[PDB]
Amino acid sequence: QKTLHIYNWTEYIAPDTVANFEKETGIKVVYDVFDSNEVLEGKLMAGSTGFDLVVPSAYFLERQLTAGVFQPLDKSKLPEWKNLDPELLKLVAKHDPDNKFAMPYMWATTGIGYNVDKVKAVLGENAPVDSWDLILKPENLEKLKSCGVSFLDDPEEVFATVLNYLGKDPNSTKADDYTGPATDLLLKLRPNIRYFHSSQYINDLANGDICVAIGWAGSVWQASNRAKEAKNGVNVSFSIPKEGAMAWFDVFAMPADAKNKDEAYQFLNYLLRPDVVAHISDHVFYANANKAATPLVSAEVRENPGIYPPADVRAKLFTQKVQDPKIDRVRTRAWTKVKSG
Ligand SMILES: [Cl-]
Repeated sequence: QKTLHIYNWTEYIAPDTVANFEKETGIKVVYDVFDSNEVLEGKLMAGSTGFDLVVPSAYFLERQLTAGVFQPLDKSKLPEWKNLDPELLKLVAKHDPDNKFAMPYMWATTGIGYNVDKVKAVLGENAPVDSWDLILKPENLEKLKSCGVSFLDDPEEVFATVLNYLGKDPNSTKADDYTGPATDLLLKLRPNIRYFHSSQYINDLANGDICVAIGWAGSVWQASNRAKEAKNGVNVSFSIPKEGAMAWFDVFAMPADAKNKDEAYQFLNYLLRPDVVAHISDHVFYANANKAATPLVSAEVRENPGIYPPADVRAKLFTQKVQDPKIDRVRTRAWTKVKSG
């Protein structure tokens, strides 16, 4: 019997991807899901996970290439590797030099999801939906409070977004940037924020319970699609603001103790087939990292500049850099202070 154990995010594959793979290969796939990066990182560090393929962020990969948690990918077993977009390979390479350990899977940004009609009713037809001003100017958030404002419960992404908005290095290494101006702004915004949570805003956007949220692009586009299918009239959109936004990349990686490597390479090369990953993007509303696949993606998705942004927008995106542990503890303490009154 041939088997393959995969650990991926929830709602990060097409409903029939695994079934199609099993039919084509005769491999028994055990597909498990996690809903938070803390759960994944915890298992990876403990080792002996029993997984042949896992889906970490590229950022986490850099923090583990010296630890040897993953093994290098044999490109000779991945003949369709050439389909991957070289620009995205370069960005991932900043965490995984020479792309030795990770295969780029999907990527997106952290921007603003919003209810089109409610924002325009509160702030006017000319509401600054193309700017972080929509959600980071206190005067605007005070008006939007009643219709619901949510932020991610992710200090790393939120502080980097605030720092960039203030004109500072989004990956600032100065502790006082976090405890001072970044915290000062967040505390001015806090009384207008309904909650900090990294998933509840999907359904709340789709149902009309919140009007503006900091969120992951594909999660917001999923909310927009859920609202359409519900025929409730809720019109959700997403913005990569003009001041820039954090871009991030989820990748497939192979733990060093993977027990079914041959099956894992079959699955990776399966994902490299243009129609396979294009079909996933069609369902999850995330851009994949496969350049050959882009023309096969549904027009509604590939033509959406909030999913596949053009060159001018991509040049405004920043990626997360690793920090010294002191800065990590500073961000955690400051985040608790922001959230607690
Ligand atoms: Cl990343």
